[PDB]
Amino acid sequence: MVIGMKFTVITDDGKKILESGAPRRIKDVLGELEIPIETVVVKKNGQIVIDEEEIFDGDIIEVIRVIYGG
Repeated sequence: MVIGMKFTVITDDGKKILESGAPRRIKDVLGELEIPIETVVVKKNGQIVIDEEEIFDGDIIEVIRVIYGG
C-alpha cells in the first residue's frame, strides 16, 4: 500500500533509528554501511539470522559485535 519501513539497529552506539522508503534486504542496508558480518553477529529480535533476510517496518536488528573477537 504505502512503502516505507522504519526499523532499529542496536549496537554499542545504542538503538539506531532509521527508516527507508523502499523495503529492502538485510544485505542492502548492511552493504551500504558495509558492516562486516565477518566480525559482528546479526540478530532479528533475538534470533541469529543471515544477511539474506529482508527488513520490515517495525523489525529490530540487533547487531552485536563480539568482544575479543579478533
